Amino acid sequence: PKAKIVLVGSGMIGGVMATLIVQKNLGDVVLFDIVKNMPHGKALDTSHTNVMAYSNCKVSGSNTYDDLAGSDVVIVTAGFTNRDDLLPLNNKIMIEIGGHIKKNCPNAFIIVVTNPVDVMVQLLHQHSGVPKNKIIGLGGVLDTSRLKYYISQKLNVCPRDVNAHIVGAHGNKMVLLKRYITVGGIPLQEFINNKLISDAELEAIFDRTVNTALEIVNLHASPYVAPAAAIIEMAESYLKDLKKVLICSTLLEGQYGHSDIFGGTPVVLGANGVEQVIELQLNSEEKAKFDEAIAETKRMKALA
Amino acid sequence: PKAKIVLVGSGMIGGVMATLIVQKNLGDVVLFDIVKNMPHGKALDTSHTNVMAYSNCKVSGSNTYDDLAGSDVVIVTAGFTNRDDLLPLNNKIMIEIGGHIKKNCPNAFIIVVTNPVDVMVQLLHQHSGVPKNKIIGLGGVLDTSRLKYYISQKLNVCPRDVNAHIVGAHGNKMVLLKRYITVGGIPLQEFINNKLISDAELEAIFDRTVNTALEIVNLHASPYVAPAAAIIEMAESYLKDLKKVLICSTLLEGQYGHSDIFGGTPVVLGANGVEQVIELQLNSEEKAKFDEAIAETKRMKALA
Amino acid sequence: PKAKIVLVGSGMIGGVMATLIVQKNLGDVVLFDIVKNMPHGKALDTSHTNVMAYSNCKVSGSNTYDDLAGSDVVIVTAGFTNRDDLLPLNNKIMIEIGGHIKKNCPNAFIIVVTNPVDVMVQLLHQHSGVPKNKIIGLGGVLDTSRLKYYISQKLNVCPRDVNAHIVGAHGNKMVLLKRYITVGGIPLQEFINNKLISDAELEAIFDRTVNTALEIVNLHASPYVAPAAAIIEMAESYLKDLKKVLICSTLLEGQYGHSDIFGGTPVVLGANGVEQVIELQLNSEEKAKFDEAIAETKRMKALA
Amino acid sequence: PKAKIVLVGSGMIGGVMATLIVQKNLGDVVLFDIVKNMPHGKALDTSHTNVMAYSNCKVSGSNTYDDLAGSDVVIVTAGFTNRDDLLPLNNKIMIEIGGHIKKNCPNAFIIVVTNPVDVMVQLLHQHSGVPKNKIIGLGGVLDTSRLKYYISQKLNVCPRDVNAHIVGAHGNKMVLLKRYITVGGIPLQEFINNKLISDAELEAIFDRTVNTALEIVNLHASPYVAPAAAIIEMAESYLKDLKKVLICSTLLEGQYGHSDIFGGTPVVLGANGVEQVIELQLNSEEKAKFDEAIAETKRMKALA
Repeated sequence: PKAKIVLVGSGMIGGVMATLIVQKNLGDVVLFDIVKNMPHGKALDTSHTNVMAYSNCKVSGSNTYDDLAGSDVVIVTAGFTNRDDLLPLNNKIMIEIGGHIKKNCPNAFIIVVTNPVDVMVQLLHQHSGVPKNKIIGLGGVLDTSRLKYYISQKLNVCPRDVNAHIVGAHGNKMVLLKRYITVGGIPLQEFINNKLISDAELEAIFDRTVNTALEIVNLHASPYVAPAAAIIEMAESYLKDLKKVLICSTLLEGQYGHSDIFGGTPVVLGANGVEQVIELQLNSEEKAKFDEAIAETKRMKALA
Repeated sequence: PKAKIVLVGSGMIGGVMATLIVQKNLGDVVLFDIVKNMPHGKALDTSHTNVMAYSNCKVSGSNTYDDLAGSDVVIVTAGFTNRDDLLPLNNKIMIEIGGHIKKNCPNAFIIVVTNPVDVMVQLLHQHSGVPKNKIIGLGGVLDTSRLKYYISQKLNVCPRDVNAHIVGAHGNKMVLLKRYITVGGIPLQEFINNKLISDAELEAIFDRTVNTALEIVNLHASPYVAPAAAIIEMAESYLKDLKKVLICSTLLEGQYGHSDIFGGTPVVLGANGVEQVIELQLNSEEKAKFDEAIAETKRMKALA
Repeated sequence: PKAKIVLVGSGMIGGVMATLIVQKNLGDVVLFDIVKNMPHGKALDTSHTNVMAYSNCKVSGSNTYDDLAGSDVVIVTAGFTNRDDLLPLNNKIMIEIGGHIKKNCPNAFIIVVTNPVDVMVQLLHQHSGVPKNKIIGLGGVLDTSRLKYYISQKLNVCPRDVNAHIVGAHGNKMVLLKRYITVGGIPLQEFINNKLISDAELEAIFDRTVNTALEIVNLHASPYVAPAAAIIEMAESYLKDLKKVLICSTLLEGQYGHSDIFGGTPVVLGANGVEQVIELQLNSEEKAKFDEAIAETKRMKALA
Repeated sequence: PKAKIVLVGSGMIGGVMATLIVQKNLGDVVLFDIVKNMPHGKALDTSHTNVMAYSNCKVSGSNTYDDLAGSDVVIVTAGFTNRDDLLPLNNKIMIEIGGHIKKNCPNAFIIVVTNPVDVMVQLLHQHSGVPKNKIIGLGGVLDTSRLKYYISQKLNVCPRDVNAHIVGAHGNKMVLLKRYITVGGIPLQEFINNKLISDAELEAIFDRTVNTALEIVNLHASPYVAPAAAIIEMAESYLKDLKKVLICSTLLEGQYGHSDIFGGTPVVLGANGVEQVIELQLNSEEKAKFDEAIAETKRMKALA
């Protein structure tokens, strides 16, 4: 019957995801964490919103890895966050989690959030043994939400009506594709030609998109709501078989001249997991930038 | 408090609109019609769905034009449907309705559905005296829903993820812009280059889009659900101040080289009605087609 | 993946159900009917609302009974509508439909609408061979929606906040239980004691509830929106495993002193179909009325 | 146009409320707090979910009280949390906030969360000068959500289908009314008679309801999701004119033999704020308990 969604890590992102799953009645939720009892407390709190939301999703905490058994969807946020130093430690967490996925829920659809996400997703893919269409990493949905939002406020249009592509990787080497931005399905260049938005404003918006997490932390907060909603958009596309075109970290098998590595690109998410991998027909200049993102991913992969 | 939505015409489209307004809790509804008591029957039926939908919208019928008083939104579907012969008769209906709008609800936001919509909308604009940003006609949201749906089924992606533009007019001279079709924000030409869809399939989809109403009637049905949902998407964008980019019939003041006439183009719909009129930067070939659509509109305008 | 919902009968109720399923993204829909091509026309129209609704449900028509194969949910509205004369004819339709359910989708959850529903549901249960927890008839959700709505308008409270029970059967012998009416969970008698509503107003509301279909038809309309939304509330409770307490026609095995017959009572609808049959602890006066409803059901059963 | 919702206090409850308002597209949000820049960080994060949620709500932070100007709805969570010692300090915060409400948004609808809520709500009512129908305190929606949820899990029914009343005050002296609990509109005593639930289980559920916040904190968490969703259910009932029957802290003018004090009771919330105050017809035993709750409120009022 209902989907079982196990959230491996019950921190701030985990809490908002659980909240949103009950709001949308997506399925039973398990808030798993290594910290004793905390996930039970959050689960209990969150379970009462079933009344207000008119839903019927069980929300429970867990301090045991075998509660992954029966998982339809597994969302990994667990991990430590000399950033390079944390690579091996987080690799160890992916290993342990991957062994339990292979044993307890080999058919689950896996979403990795732990940073560097393009690295951690491939590690978990390797340690869990799941098919390449059943594991993705969060990146482009979150990154493009900022880009799309900022442009929509300049243009005074509904945020969803702006569409944009950010590829290669999550993080500071993300590749923003100015050429692939649209507003109500209309190329953004038309709005630049009409002076509704300038290139210089768009340049500032790009830098702000790239540095948004830093901007939030400099304001004495931490990004967890947008990330959680972006993760749930991806999870919901799988569970409801929406087949939405969402930019995620996925195994590259030749696209962009790249193989044996995970990178961000538009994919189609449906009941079969990653049903399609869409390769944008980038020019040599966008390609060069894509290469830089992949190289940084490889560099960090080599230290894990 | 709640918005008051008066539906002038309580036929099949009127019935589905009332259904959808209660489903979405948009506002109180008045089902108005010249036919005695029928709108009361439909309203009564529809009023009970408040229980199932968890909403609180009053739904009442009306056989009196002064029930337009206080209208926030007015949706006109009333009219007869030698098609040219009906022009003057439907003009007479717009006149009568327009006099009551001027008198009873001059500040209402008006959506005209009655065909030929690009003609009837301008007539009602003239007889009602409302500002040009407060009256639009249904066209492109409905026409592009077919185009977007058909392409999404070939491509196996979520229907909303395909975006397309159909301009000029509603009806057989609608202008389909192949160049402005995107899939997940990605130009459709990329999918044609990749052989995921061919030009010949797209040619068949275009003809099917243009002839969809005829196709439904040849199948012994009549199009009323899609039209109703498209009308409600437009009405909801106004009421909730969504500022969605929606293609509607609106007064052209120079765009595309055209003035003093209504034609379909992407507009932004928010709390100020038509907040923006977006002029696509068409080439001479798309422009020529746009001209043909406007000329047919003018031809029928001259017979009303 | 997605649920497959087959609507056996593609008339007015069928059309609104298909509309609501796409609105709520419930599953793929098959509009089946004996009439050539009409279900194809309605399906086509309805399929375009996927764009406006942000959903991804396939909507197709069918003139073939084997399209029931794979059905998760089957909703029967097909039938002719000297009312006693139609009993055998509608029994013949249930027979034919029941043989195809047994052959094509024996594990489907079945909702019968065809009138007299308490009769037709048992007939289809017998001819289809499905388990008693997998077949129900529409009655109390629809009947109580009117009662709950009318009281909420007198009391000026949200319609869903009024709860009421109507049992025994659908139709003119429905049993309205004044004692089981609540407002925000508070006994209705308190509001009568406070003079917020009188017994005489409630008496008029009861008669109006019983005669609502007649009232709609006397107003030159026909009840199909409320029935459709009530059917979808029931279907959605099954599909999403909501476990909502909904009053439906179900097999009585001793409740109310009655066996081997279908009658309306509160049931719990979840992933296991009818998970619970709730027997209200009626007094002898409510019981007598319940008996009269069952006797009329038996009388019509004997003529089929 | 859109409602302006000012959240005075941008902590954990404030963050979830902002999240839920964008999810439901309720209106523009201001996250106000005395802490420098933090509300800006949370607002920024939360603003990006407009893309994922298909909504268009502005979300901004504020460190200035005059941003209350134009507020339609104001939700107060600000305050320190020898508990008696904090009374005067929180009274000082209500004073300051109340002066700004009177000056900047005298027509706003106010929801107070700060504890002891039944005390703080009356203080803010007095310092802000707003009409008694325009200020309420959070209590019963939150408290009954636990009670309703726990019973629904024992009974295996949808959480919303259980309705219950907790009155008098929020906090340890809350009055749980066993007599006013229903399941699908059916008295809970019927389920006790049928042995579906026992009195002893219900006794444990009552104690758990009363001690839920303590239970969450003993589990190393803190209650903020349920409280936030309960606050939003109340705010949404006002904004959308739902007229839902919700138990809130409101000015008592004679009900239950009590005056000049705020206490929890079912109220109707619509566009006119508190449209109705429903007085339950309690017996002398429930009344005695209600008195104890009011006395504790008065005791703490006298120390502020």
